[PDB]
Amino acid sequence: YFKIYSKHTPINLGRDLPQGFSALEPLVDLPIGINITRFQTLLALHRSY
Amino acid sequence: LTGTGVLTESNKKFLPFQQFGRDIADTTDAVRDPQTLEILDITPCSFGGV
Ligand SMILES: *[C@@H]1O[C@H](CO)[C@@H](O)[C@H](O)[C@H]1NC(C)=O
Repeated sequence: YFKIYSKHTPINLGRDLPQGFSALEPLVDLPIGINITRFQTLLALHRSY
Repeated sequence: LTGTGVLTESNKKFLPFQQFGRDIADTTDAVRDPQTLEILDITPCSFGGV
């Protein structure tokens, strides 16, 4: 189960990772047997910002 | 989840992902109806010494 505990927090970012407490609710718990041992994000947007 | 209790309406709010609902113990103080997705309020039947 690839759990994705996502909280799209509707708060401001006066500063990054601000203080306070924000619990994360799982959104998708993907059942898949896989060995992730790396990672990378994408900005593939054509008009990459 | 098999047990004995007094099923009743619950004012508790089970966040979407929240299936069952124990309390400060281990007792399923609440269940979400498989169907109708309703938050019940399972409570033990009124026993007591005589
Ligand atoms: C998954 O990949 C890593 C990196 O190659 C490897 O060390 C690991 O043994 C793999 N996991 C499994 C399923 O054996």
